[PDB]
Amino acid sequence: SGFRKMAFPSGKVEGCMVQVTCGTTTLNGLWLDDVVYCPRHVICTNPNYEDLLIRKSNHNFLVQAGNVQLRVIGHSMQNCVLKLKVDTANPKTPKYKFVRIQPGQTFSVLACYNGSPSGVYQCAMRPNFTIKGSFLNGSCGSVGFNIDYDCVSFCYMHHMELPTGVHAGTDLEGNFYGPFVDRQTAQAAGTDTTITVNVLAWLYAAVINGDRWFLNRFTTTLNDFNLVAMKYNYEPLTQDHVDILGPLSAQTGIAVLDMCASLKELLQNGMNGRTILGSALLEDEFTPFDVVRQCSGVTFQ
Amino acid sequence: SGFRKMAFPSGKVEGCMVQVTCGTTTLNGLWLDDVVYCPRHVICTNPNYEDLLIRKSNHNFLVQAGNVQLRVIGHSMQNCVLKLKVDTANPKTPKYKFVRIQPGQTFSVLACYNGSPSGVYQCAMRPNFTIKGSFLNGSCGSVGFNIDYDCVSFCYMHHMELPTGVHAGTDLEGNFYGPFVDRQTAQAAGTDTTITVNVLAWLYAAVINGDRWFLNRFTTTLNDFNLVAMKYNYEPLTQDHVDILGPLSAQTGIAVLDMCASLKELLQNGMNGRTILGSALLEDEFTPFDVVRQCSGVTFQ
Repeated sequence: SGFRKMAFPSGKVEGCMVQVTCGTTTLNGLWLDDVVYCPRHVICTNPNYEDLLIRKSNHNFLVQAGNVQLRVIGHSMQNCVLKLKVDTANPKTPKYKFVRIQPGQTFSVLACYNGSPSGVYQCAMRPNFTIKGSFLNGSCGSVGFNIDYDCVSFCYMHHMELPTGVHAGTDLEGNFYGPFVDRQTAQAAGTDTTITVNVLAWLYAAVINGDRWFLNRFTTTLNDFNLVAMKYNYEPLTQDHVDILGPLSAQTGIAVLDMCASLKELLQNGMNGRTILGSALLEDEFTPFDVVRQCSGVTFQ
Repeated sequence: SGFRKMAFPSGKVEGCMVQVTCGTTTLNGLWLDDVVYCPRHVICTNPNYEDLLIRKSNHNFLVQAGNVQLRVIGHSMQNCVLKLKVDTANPKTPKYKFVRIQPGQTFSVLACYNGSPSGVYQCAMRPNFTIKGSFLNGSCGSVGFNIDYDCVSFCYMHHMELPTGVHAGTDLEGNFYGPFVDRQTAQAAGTDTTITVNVLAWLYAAVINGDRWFLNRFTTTLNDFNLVAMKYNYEPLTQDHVDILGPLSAQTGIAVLDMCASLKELLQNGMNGRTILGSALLEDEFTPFDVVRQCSGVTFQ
C-alpha cells in the first residue's frame, strides 16, 4: 500500500549519457552502439542549420564518455537532432527502441549536466505538448524514457524552456512535440487541459488505498459527464477510456460511470478541506497502466 | 526552472540488488563486496531469532544475482539484519557508507521484487520515524539511499507495513527507526507532525520559481511564530534552522523571519483556492539542501 510518483530505475540509461562540446557550447548526448545523439543547436553561429553543418569538421566535436575521449568519425543531421558517428560501440548499450508518445502518457526523465546524471523524476506529456519539468542551463540533451521488461523505450530529448517555465523538446528522430522550433521566436504554450482519464485512474488508486469519502450512490451517462467535464476544462472521456479503466473497475467493484459521477460532484463542490492520496488537488499525471503497475506488483530488468 | 519530487539516479544501487530465498520465504538482499544484507525475519519458523539461526545451515540460503547462483559460505546476525558471507565479491560494488538519518531528512527508495528493481521515488523520514512509502508484498529488503558525488550513503532497509498503511524499517546496521519490532504485535505509528523547516525551504523554491502571491509586508519573531506553529501541529523552528535557511534567504532577499510571517498567514487563512508550485497543500518533504540542489545545478557520479 501507499501511492507515490514513481520513476523507472535509471541505471540502463545512465550508461548511455555522454558530454558533447563544440565551440563554446556544451550539452548532453545519448550514446547507443556507435552513434551519439544530441540536439542540433550545438552547432556554431535567424539560423539555417544546413549551412552551419556544412562549415564544420568531425574534429570540431569533442565527446567525453566519463574520462575517455571519443573519436568522431562522421556526422549527419536528422530533423532537429544531430547524429555523431564515433569509432567505439557503447558496451553498455541496452536493448532499446525509439518510440513517440501521445499527450496524456507518462515517462521518466533523467536530468543531466555535462554528461553526468543529476536526478530522476516522473512526468507527463501535457495535452498542449509541453512538459512541466525541472531543468537548469546545461540540461539540454537529457532524455525521457519508459522501460518494459528489459527494453528501454526512449521517447524524449529536452531542448528548451518556454516563457511560462514549461519545457519543450523532440522525440529521438528529431521531430518536436508540439508547434515549437529550435530558434528564438516569441513562441508560447497553448492553453492546457486536464487529462480526464488519468484523474479517474488516480481515484481508483485512492479507493484501492482506503480513501472512499468521495464515493457516492449516484451514477451518470457518458454524455452528461462530458457536458460537465468541458465546463471545467477537462478532456473528453471516450468509450475507449472506459474500456481501459475496466480492469480497475473490476478490482474495486466501482463501475466506471459511477466513479465519473463522483468526479462530477468533486468538480462542482471542491474537496471541503479533505485530501485524496495526500493531495488537495485532483492529480492527472498517473495513467491506468501506472496505477495497475504500482498496485499489482510488476517489475522490470 | 520548474520544481519536481526528484530522486537520485539509481544505477549504482541496481547493481547490488539480489534475491534471497530460505524455506518458503523470498525477499531482496543487498550485495556489497562479499556480504549480502537482508532482513532477518527470512529465517524459518513469539520469535527468538538466536534459537532459529542456530538451527540453520549455509546451504539453506539460496541467493540469486540475476541468473548466477551465489554460494553462501557463512552467516551471522547484526541486530535486525542478517549478514550472509558469499564466496564472490560484487564487481559492481560502488564506494559506499552506512549512515543513519534524522527525522526530516530525505532519501531515495529503490523498490524491488525478487531481486529485480521496480521503481525509484523520493521520500522523507517522518518525525514519528515512519515513511509514507509505496510497497507491495515481496518488497522486504529494498533500500533507501542518498548519493554525494560518487559515494552511495545507504540509510534504510524496508521491513514491514503498519496498520495505517505507512512503513517501518532499519538502518543498515539492523537498528529500527522508531519504536517498532520485527514480530507481530499491535504496534502503531505515533502521532505525526509537519516538518516546519522544510515547508519554509519549499516556499523559497516557489519564490525562486515566480510564485510570490503569499509574500507579505509583515514580519515576526522566532517566539511568536512557534506559538502559532504549535497550534497547527508544526515542529518548532530553531535558530539552527534559521541559519540553514540563510543561503536561500540571500538568493531571494526574503529574510527568514519575513517568510515565517507569510507561513503564519497561510496557516491562519488557508490558500483561498490558489496553489504553490502546483500544490494546494504546504509541502514538507523537501529540505534546504534539496532546494539548493534543484536550483543551482549540482550533479553526481
